[PDB]
Amino acid sequence: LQLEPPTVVETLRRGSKFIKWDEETSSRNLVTLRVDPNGFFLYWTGPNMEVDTLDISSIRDTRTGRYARLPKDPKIREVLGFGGPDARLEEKLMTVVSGPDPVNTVFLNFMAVQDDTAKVWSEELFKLAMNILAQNASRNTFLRKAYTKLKLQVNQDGRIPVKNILKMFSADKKRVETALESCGLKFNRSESIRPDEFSLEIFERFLNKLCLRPDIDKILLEIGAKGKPYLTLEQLMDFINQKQRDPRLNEVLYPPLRPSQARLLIEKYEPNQQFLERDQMSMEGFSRYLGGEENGILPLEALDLSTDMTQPLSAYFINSSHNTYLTAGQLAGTSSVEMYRQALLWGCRCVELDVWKGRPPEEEPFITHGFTMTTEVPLRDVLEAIAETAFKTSPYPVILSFENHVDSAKQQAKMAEYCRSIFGDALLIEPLDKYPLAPGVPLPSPQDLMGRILVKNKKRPTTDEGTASSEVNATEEMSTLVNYIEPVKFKSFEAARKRNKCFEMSSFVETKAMEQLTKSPMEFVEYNKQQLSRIYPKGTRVDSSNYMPQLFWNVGCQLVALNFQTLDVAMQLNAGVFEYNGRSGYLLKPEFMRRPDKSFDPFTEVIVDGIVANALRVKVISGQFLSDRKVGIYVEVDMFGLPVDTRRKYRTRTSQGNSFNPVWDEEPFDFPKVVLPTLASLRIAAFEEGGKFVGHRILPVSAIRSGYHYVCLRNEANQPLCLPALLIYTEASDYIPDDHQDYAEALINPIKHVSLMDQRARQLAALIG
Amino acid sequence: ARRINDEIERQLRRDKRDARRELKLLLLGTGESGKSTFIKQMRIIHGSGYSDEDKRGFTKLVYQNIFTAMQAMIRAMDTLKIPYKYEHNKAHAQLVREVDVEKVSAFENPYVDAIKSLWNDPGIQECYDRRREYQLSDSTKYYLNDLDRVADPSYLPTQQDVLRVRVPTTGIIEYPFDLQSVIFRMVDVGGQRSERRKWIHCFENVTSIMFLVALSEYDQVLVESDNENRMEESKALFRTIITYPWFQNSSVILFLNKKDLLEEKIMYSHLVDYFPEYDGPQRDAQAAREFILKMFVDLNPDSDKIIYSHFTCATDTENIRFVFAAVKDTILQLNLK
Ligand SMILES: Nc1nc2c(ncn2[C@@H]2O[C@H](COP(=O)(O)OP(=O)(O)O)[C@@H](O)[C@H]2O)c(=O)[nH]1
Ligand code: ALF
Ligand SMILES: [Ca+2]
Ligand SMILES: [Mg+2]
Repeated sequence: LQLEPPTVVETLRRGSKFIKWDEETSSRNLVTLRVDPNGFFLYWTGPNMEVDTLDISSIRDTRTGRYARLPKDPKIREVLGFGGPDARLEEKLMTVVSGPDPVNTVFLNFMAVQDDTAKVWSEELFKLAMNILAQNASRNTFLRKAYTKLKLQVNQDGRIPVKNILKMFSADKKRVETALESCGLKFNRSESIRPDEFSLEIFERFLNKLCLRPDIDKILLEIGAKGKPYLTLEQLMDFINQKQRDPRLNEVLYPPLRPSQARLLIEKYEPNQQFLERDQMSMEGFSRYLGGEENGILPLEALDLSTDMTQPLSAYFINSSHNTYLTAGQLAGTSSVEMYRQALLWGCRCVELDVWKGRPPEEEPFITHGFTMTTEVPLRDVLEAIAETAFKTSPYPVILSFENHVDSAKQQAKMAEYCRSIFGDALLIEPLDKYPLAPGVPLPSPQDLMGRILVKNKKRPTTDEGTASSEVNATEEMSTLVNYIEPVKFKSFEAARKRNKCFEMSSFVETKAMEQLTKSPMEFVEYNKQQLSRIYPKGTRVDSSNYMPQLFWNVGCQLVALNFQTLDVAMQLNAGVFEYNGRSGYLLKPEFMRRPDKSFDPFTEVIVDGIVANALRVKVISGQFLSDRKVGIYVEVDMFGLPVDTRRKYRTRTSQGNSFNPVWDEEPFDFPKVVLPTLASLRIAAFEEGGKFVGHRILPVSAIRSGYHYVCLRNEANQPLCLPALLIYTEASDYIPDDHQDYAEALINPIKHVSLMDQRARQLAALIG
Repeated sequence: ARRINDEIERQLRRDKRDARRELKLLLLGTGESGKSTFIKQMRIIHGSGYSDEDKRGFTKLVYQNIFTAMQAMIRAMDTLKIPYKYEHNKAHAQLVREVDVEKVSAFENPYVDAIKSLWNDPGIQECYDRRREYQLSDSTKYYLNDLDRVADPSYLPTQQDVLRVRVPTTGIIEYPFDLQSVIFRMVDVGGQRSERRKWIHCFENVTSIMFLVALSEYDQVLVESDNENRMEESKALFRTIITYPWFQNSSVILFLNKKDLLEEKIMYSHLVDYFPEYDGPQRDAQAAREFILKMFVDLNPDSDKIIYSHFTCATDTENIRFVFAAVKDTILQLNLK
């Protein structure tokens, strides 16, 4: 049991009874909550008799019980029965948080009818929203989602209205009317089709007639299909073993496609028994295989938590946040307890806490940005929220980065209690017996600290370094919890490295860290091998803007912190790279960046010894369903890795005009020399004319397959977008230098090289001897 | 005057450590020539030996070797149309086929009894003799003999058992070893055709080339291409690497490995069959070895490159100490002077 298809159990199918309630509109409506069989949508009958559907892939978290949201209007409380008899009313509360990004999130609150119906729902609906296969699924599946939506959103008379479709694919109107009439489904009378004569197959033939695909036909003509109609079983098998394979992988570990296997593909994909009976696959069945479950762009092994988790903590990149309490601009904006929950739900493992003194009347430490017109959320509420959602997305260690300004043993002792009171066993009060806190003793692995929390405080005003400069002196209470992550002031690499303590670590502001990158880079890597290093953004960035974290990953920095508030290019990448290794937020560094004996220069302009460098070619072919409106689209293709690898210049032309089914015939975007592929990452992104964002995707250079594939696009917070998707061709291969082509050839088949050259020296002999 | 003179010796200890140089050795070869099994032995002798924690790391793979070795066995019963003798093995045979190879951690009643049963079938044993026709790992015979020890609930494989496991190497990994007076950086690489394209990335600053051939390859065919002889690839893949400009002032060491299996396979399969121009006796342990040795040493374009060659057995720990002691000297005396 690694990754399982998101099965929706019995209760969720037919659905139990609930009470939806709203505060600002004072609503209290009954609703029969239902999730469809394939696990696409959560729908119910609305108050208007409208079918209001909710996208499951946009669920961020589902809260149950005491952790669920409670009403804050007096009259709403009483009408639910909170001023009533039973202490049972919490056991039926369920709050479903939804949204595209963590800043903008609407809350849907519910109340159950039966005892414990609410409990089982929360946790089962949660596993749907955060399933891996569900999110990374095929192109086939993503269309069915589109079909499921149209079938669900029915009008008063229980029918699928005409305009529903015209506004979904609003990239055309005139065509769509001819396409539905071609299907024979009468929309002419009352502009609404019945759900009976709108089966999955009818929706299929609809798009085949509406969406004309010339690109797929050129690709048919290539693979020996000059006799156009069909493809033989051999043509298909050979096509997969020459194009669709990844030539980097071994032949014995990953074997080619056998003929008996290729048969099962035809059976699953070809609808005509006219062609399935003959061991052939039509154009219609090929269009499906391209978007099928086997022919994805990425392999499953990439998305799965299948990276080693036993290496030292320092040998991993870690997903990290800066000033996580803030939800807007760094200055006058507001703070929120909720952002800490959302942060840890992302996959983040390091979160910052700028705690402060209390007030004279009471005595509660609170969190906020050092006097700067920010709202002041309390400490207890934050710690409790962390204690909830810390180990929901990922069961791997979390780092509470305490930026202490509490200047009294009175209230500083109080936060020592709050930690032990709230977290309890999860808090790592003392060291492990295997790894003590000695010089030379390496950091424990992520697996050695599964489900544990580590405090980051001292033990025993600056223009651009912020409130992190003048941090207060830690006291004897708080210092007890600190152990494996000890922040100390940095002197120099030799000093802190020859000291030979591993648990010790120093934080770096963006600008000071930047100079160390330029002035002494190899020295940085060899510090990061042993010890830890945090990197937070400078104080100049007053609008919560982000620096490029790839900069510092190149030299082996673990905690490259960012502003989760904004989702710019930088955060778009941080989001999409930690998706891998099963959303764990722990990505294992490339061999040489964490090996003591090896040492390489991050700036090398030539291949490194030992490191198997790769060569990548990306040709953009076409796209489908890229807009709710006729408008031009253009595609960008960028690579982020070492500076030597990093290019972000390539861009397609603006499309003819069609945002429905545009096709680009363009020169492939070449990345001929990728020195360190294990670190580097490809990035396809689609835009409208005048820079309007549509959908991007981050792909690792290491795992990306070669051949014709669809690339299911995502929003800025790497959530799966339904309709939009590109068709691209790829060629990831092992790098052979230009000078050593023929040399590399001999090795691959020396039976021919020996022979064909020996033969020469033999038949040349009678001329000399 | 003890603690002061203590840290004078500790200084002079770390003196020799950092002051000695390291030499980069490449372990090259065709598929399954026994290259990784060699490194394991170097780890046994001059590296970190195998702890009981480490020995149970492979206990999962030892099970998967039995299934992969048995799954491929049962397919050959259909390939070659070999009939089963006992018919109650047909129920067990269907059961083993349909087991996934990848997800196998346990080893229990449902299958242990079944696999035992299949190994005693005459049709299956007749199949083992004809294993030169399909692809089947050499360690198969070792493991299926002692299925009883493996079936045990508290089974922990010995060091011998961990040499025999079949885990195919991919890419380029660099295992260093300290031999007191000098460090040996030993690069292990993949053997199959896909993996040879990669090799290029580790040829710079090479001191020596420990090439590895398997003697018992002479009748078998490549897994990567079922239309060619394995020994003929080794022969040609050697020829290639000797020509290369890279390795001009590099020593060449030819390990003729799997010598034990040559004495077994010679007493029924003949060398005269697959390499015609062999004038020596048939069923020959000795001269059949010697004809192979000279076959490689005569493919030498450099008339001055003296190719230092040893026959070896990669699963024997005590054969490698002898062979590597001499190879250690041959190397050191060619670089230091
Ligand atoms: N009988 C015998 N088997 C060996 C010897 N050396 C290696 N093997 C086996 O042959 C297989 C191939 O070894 P391996 O190092 O994986 O081959 P590589 O992939 O070419 O490095 C392994 O399963 C070993 O157990 C040997 O000297 N004698
Ligand atoms: F044939 Al190998 F590692 F060289 F499996
Ligand atoms: Ca701060
Ligand atoms: Mg190997």
